[PDB]
Parts: sequence; structure tokens; C-alpha cells
Amino acid sequence: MFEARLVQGSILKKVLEALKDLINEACWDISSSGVNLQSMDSSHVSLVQLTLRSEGFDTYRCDRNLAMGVNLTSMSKILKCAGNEDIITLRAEDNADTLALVFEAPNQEKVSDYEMKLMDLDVEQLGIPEQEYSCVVKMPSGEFARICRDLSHIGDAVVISCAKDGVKFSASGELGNGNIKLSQTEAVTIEMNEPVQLTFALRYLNFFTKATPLSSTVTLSMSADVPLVVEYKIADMGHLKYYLAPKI
Amino acid sequence: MFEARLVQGSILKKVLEALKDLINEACWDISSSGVNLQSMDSSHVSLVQLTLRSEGFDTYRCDRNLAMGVNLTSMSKILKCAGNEDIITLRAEDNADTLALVFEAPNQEKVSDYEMKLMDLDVEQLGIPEQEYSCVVKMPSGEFARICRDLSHIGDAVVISCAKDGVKFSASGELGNGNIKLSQTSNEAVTIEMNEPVQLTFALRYLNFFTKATPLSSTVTLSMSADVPLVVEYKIADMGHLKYYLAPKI
Amino acid sequence: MFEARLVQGSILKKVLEALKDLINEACWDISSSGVNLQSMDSSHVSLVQLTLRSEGFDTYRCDRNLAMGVNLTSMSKILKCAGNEDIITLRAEDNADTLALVFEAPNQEKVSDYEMKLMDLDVEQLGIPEQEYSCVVKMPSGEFARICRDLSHIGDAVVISCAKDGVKFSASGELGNGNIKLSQTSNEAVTIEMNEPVQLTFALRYLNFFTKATPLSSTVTLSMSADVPLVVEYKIADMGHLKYYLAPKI
Amino acid sequence: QTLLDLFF
Repeated sequence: MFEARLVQGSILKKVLEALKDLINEACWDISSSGVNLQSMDSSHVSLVQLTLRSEGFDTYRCDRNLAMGVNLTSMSKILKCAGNEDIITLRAEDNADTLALVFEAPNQEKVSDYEMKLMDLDVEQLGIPEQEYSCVVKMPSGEFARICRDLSHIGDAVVISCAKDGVKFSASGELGNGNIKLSQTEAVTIEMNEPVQLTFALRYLNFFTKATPLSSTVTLSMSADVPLVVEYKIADMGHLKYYLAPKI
Repeated sequence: MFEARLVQGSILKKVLEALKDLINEACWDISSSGVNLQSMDSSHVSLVQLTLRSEGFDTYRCDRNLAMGVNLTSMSKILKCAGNEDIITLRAEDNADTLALVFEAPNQEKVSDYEMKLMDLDVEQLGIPEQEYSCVVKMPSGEFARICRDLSHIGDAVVISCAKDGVKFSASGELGNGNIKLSQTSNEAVTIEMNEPVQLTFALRYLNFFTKATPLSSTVTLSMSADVPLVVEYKIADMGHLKYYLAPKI
Repeated sequence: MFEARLVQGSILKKVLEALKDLINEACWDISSSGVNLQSMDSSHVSLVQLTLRSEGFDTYRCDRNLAMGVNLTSMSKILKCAGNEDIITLRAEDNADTLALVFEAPNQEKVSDYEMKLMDLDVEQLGIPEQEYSCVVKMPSGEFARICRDLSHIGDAVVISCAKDGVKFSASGELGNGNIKLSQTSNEAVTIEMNEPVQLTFALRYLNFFTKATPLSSTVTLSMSADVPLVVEYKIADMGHLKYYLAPKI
Repeated sequence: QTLLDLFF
């Protein structure tokens, strides 16, 4: 039996909205330490990693480790049936043939109870070696979303050049070209060991920014030749990290 | 000659918005007692009944009873040309070739005059026996609309089980299933006047048409008995009501 | 070398939104007096004329007169990348193969610069003789937009009858017909300066393009005489205007 | 355009 109660149920609503466009199906690894999800998109160009720590929940119990296979579109649909101030409880029996989801409000007048079928997935897990990066940019999440949206109307790739004093985003296509310069100051801060210059597919960045409602800040971590990390903190709980392989 | 002036013209805008998606054409039966409309949808699964009492209008005159045939899509389009605080006057001549609709504000800087062609329809009239129902649920209209919208992403049909203590809405489909339980409130009240339990199954596609009437009232009433159509009623304050009838499944 | 700095950059965002649906391509005539644009739509039914005077910009400089050919859809897309409080600088060098556009805020945290390729266009200039009109109607721009939108669900043409005392808009189609009467106000004014009555018919499809200029001004002016094009004018405060010309029917 | 298990 697994059971986790989250009073700030809107966190789960936003997590699923931030996932369902990038990936269809994923395995939720539950253990006594928390919830972990790790999945590559079908094209193997990006990977998303979700961490929700045990201690972030209001009640949390894992009698035994589980790997639930979930259609994220279906779970997304169910979570749209929760109000933004609902208390959300997740709950899975020994068999784990279904995931139960309970939506409540402190006044308790509407209680909703959903049962969704799980599925069998090759749970293929993978690891990320904790590194430091040449450049780490912390900036408002809304600003980064706007940059990625605007530049995607210029071209389909963005060159991210990071220096000690600022970060630039550049794109070009048939219309012409464009460059957006951000200065270190809604703070923009840059921790740089060395300069970097990387190119990334804008279509994937615009999937990542569906996580923007989870945090007013976003962090970009870059080094030569390695995937970009785009991380949104889920306050008092964990994070949503997106990995994007550079071009060439 | 018929003429009715309604200061709260938004009532008429909301009524047509609540009708036009369920019904193409309908007959407005005008009498000195008020305006009544009664029409089944084309599949004959649901019926809508509108009552607007003469005394709910600011002025009301019916020289003689009439049965105007109206394309509700056309009337809906005209009423979209009225502002939400407009005064709306309806007017029909003896011929009854066309319905005149006049929109004005208290300002009066802008006065709009629309003339809409009527139609011939087979004015077939039905009636409903006033019943008492096993279960009558009064609940906030916005909550009922949300429940019907949400469950329609789970399945095609909703099982409504009503008891003394509360009412439950259930649906199931490919994704899984879902149940929503509402409790009676103490004091957006939820109240249940209940002689006998019922449990009935209804098509969600039609309920989602009915909730287009939600702007007319902050309250909705569901009236249920075994083997008979559900009644979904929205009060039109100081004026009348919009009632939807839905036949159960099996 | 040309360079113009506009602190209220939203003016440029709104101008391009008011242009891009009516015309794909146009020539920006830059001189030391300001910016002017003049272009017919492809069907030759309407013409738009934009004036932005030198002195309306915060800095302005034309070393020499230029005639930049611009894809307005491409410039519209770039201007969507500017925030509504951004300072916008336009810049072109002698060659004039590209137009540079620079977007900043006062805090200077984010600076964007775009380069868009120009085009070669048959720069076909035309002229409008300054006349007086039998009738000139000044009225709120949102009200005119609503009238054109609403009547376009009745028919595809509007008859505009202007008298000393008021202006009427009429349309008719398969649904029926509609008339909107506006009275002069005494004091959102409606004012009419009239020499002689006019009654003219215009394609509603084009007027609905013109009202995309509504965000530029709370007021619009209609200028009419018999058998001549309607002028629909939006003042761009402290700077210039956007005028649309529409040839009447018959 | 690279891919990811390539990287891990």
C-alpha cells in the first residue's frame, strides 16, 4: 500500500501539465524517500526528471517500493477534475493495478474519487552524474519562457552564449535574426567558471517552459558538449529538471 | 400586435444562449399570461420548456395569442448585437411575418432596430404533468456544471444516486472511473428533499447542453424519480424558469 | 543612415497590428519630416495611409530619404517580440538591405535587437487631395468597431446615412435586417459636422479590417461625400494618424 | 541534433 496526501494539490496539477506534452507514459518510482519519475521523450532528444520528497507531503507512506506505469495524458485528464485549492491524496494497493486519486477541499462538501488503470512499461532506469557546470544562470521563469517563445518565431534553434557579466540568446531564420541580451542584476545571476556557447532546439525548450507555474525562478546549467539542464524548484518538496542534448 | 419590454435585457441574451445549441427552431407561444416555449431536440432525447410570465416584463401587451416560429440560431445572432445592459423590446405585428427587436440603453445614444424573419413550423404542443419526485436536489449551478464537464472526460454517462444524506455522481470509461460525492450543507447550499432513494443513468452530452443555462441562476434544481425523465430547472428571477427534461438510460 | 527612437514603443506594435491583416507588403517612406506609408490592398478596394511625424519621436534622424520595402507580416512577428512598455529604436544604414529594431526597457535588464531583411517593391506613390466632406462624424472608436462587427452578422454591406442630427448604419441579409441610430451628444461624444446629407454603402469586410486600429485611439472620425471614398481616421496622439480609404458600392 | 543515452 502506498498513500501520499498533498494539501497543496495544485503542485500535482502543475506537474502533470508540465509533463504530458513532452511524454505520454512514464514510470512513477515510489519509495520511502519520495516519488521519482525519469523519462526520455520518444525522440531521445530530451529527458525529464521529477523529484517529490517524502517530507514534502503532509502524509506519506510506502509499505514497499513500487514502480507504477502511468499514461500521463490520462492522469492529466483526471487531475483537471481537481480544483486548484483541493487536497489531493494518491493511493495504490499491493497489486498496483490502479492508482486511486482523491480530491477534497477543507470544507469537505465535494469529495471526488478517481480510479485510473496503470499499465506495464519497460522501466528502464538511468542515472545522471552530479557535476558542476561551466555556467549556471538563475533567472525569472516567466522571462525565460518569453525569450523561448519569441525566438521560436525567428528560427527553430537558439544559441545560448554565457559570459561572466551576462547571457545572450540568438536565433536566425528566413525573417532575419535576433539577439536577446540579459545583464546580471527578478534577479538574473550568473555563476561562471568559464564561458560557454551552445545551440539548442527551441521546440523542446518550449515544452520545458510548461513548468513555469511551478516556480518564479528557473536555473540553466551548461557546459561544453553536455546536455543543458533546465531546472524548476518545487518549493519545500523537490524539483522538475529537463535535459536537452545540444546540436552538433 | 404583441409588444414586451424587458429592462434586464441580458435575461433574453442568456436564454437564447441556453437554447441555441440544443434546439434549431422552436415556437414561441405568446399569450396574455406570458411567453412559453416548449421543444424537443431532434433526437427526441431531451426537451426544454421556457416560461417568462407577463408580469416579469416592464411592459407587456398581447392583443391576441400567437405562435411565432423562430430560427433560434438567427435570433441568437441578433441578440449578440445587444449590449448586456440594454433594454430589449420584442414586437410582432398582426401578420406575423417578422419579429422586431429593439435594443437601447438608458443613455439612448445608440438605438438598434432588428427585424427577423419568422418561419412556419408544425406547432405540436405537449404537456408535463406536475409531479412530485422521489428526490429533489438544490445545489449551486456552477458546481453542477463543473461536475458534468469533469465526468464527461471520464465517460459518456453519469449515474446519479440520491439519498437522504447526499448525492453521488459516477461515470466510467477507458481511462478508469470516477465518483463525486456531495453532502448536504448546514449554513451555495446543497439541500436534498427526499422521499425515496433513486439511482438513474443519464447521457452527459445532454447535461452539458443544459448547463449553458448556468448564467441565468446561481442555483439549479435536479428532480428525479425512477423510470421518468430527469428535470433540470434554472429559475429566471422574478419572471419564470428554464426547465430541461432528460430521459434515463435503460 | 536612419534612426528613430520611440519611447512609447507600443505605438509601433499597434500600427503593425492595424496594417498586417489588410496588406502584406508596403514601402516605408523615410524623410526628415517623418515616416509615411501608403498602400492599397491587393483588391484595390482600400488604401491605408500612415503618418508618423519626425517630432513625435524622442530622437529622429534621416541622413537621406529612404524607401524601405517591408514584409508587414514579418515586421509584425518581430514587433510581437517587444514588450508593451519597451523603448523601440528603428535603424537602417545607407545600403538598406536590412532594418534593425532594438527593444529595451528603462531598467535595461533585457535588450533585444532584431535584423529583418527588406524587399524590393515597385514604390508606386499616390496622392490624396485634401478636401472637405459633406459629412464628418467623430465618435468613440470602440463603438464604431462594435457596430461594424455586429452588422457583419446581418449582411456584408452597411448603408451609412448621415444627417445633421444623427448617423444611421443599416445592413440586411438572409436573417433579416438591422438599423443602428446614433444621436449627437451634448455633454464619449458623438459629434457631426455636416454640410449636406449623405447615404453611402460600404463593404463590411473591409471596415472590420480598419477597426484593428482601434487600440491606437479612443476616437475615430468618418468623413463622407457622395461617390467618393470613405475616410476612416485614427489619430496617433502627438505623432500622426492612420487613415483608411474605402471605395463605396455602386 | 544529438541524442541523450549517448550522454548517459
